[PDB]
Amino acid sequence: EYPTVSEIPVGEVRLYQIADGVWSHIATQSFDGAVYPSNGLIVRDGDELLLIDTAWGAKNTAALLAEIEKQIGLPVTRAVSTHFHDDRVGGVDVLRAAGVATYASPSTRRLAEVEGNEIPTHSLEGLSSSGDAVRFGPVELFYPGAAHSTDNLVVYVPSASVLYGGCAIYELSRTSAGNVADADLAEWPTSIERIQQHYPEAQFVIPGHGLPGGLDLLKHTTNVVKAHTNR
Ligand SMILES: [O][B]1([O])O[C]([C][N]S(=O)(=O)N2[C][C][C][C]2)C2=[C][C]=[C][C]=C21
Ligand SMILES: [Cl-]
Ligand SMILES: [Cl-]
Ligand SMILES: [Cl-]
Ligand code: NA
Ligand SMILES: [Zn+2]
Ligand SMILES: [Zn+2]
Ligand SMILES: [Zn+2]
Repeated sequence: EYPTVSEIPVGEVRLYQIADGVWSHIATQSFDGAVYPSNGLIVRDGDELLLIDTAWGAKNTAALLAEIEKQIGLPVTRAVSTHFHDDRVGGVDVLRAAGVATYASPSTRRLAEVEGNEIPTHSLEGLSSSGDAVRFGPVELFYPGAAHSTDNLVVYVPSASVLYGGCAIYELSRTSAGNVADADLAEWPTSIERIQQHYPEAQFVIPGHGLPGGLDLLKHTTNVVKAHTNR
């Protein structure tokens, strides 16, 4: 029942409950002449919510906050953006205006500034070196090394064994890489192996775009990234 790109109008947001207190959010956006779905995460944090990633733009992120209030009814108090691209930080200003404390690593904040993207307010400490992990409310944040971007973080939810890979992990339906202008293609397989070694118990793996699956999504992503390298 996970919603697909054809099932979400651009401008609307859907939520999918993965486990007790854990949801993904799904939005869509027009880019380069196609329409893409995009995922983020919502994790219950006591009587508050932690948001992982915007819904890819101001309009979608306003719709995200509305759908969260409608369907969950707890306040989003903190948000973490997992890298500097617009599907992760586009909408940070909407979050900020709604009273959400927005966070990213120092590397993400700097890259967003260089790129011209919205800049989360707070800086996460302890994520500057490959293999670093820190606990941030009900999730563990992990920097696996450069992959889809040099700053990409992944997010693990220990209570539910949910691994949110963000854009470093591809859905199975995606068999080609795409625009890897900001990617470190050469390091990406090693960074995926580091995720595999640090979170081998993950039961549910959420890619940045598209359908969730199991840990197979990690090997799939390596296969796709290597195939692109060889073109
Ligand atoms: O997913 B991103 O974080 O990564 C980059 C490059 N990905 S892309 O191949 O251009 N693409 C495929 C999925 C949607 C865009 C990006 C650019 C613009 C908006 C968002 C993103
Ligand atoms: Cl704040
Ligand atoms: Cl704060
Ligand atoms: Cl992508
Ligand atoms: Na990519
Ligand atoms: Zn990206
Ligand atoms: Zn603050
Ligand atoms: Zn993305």
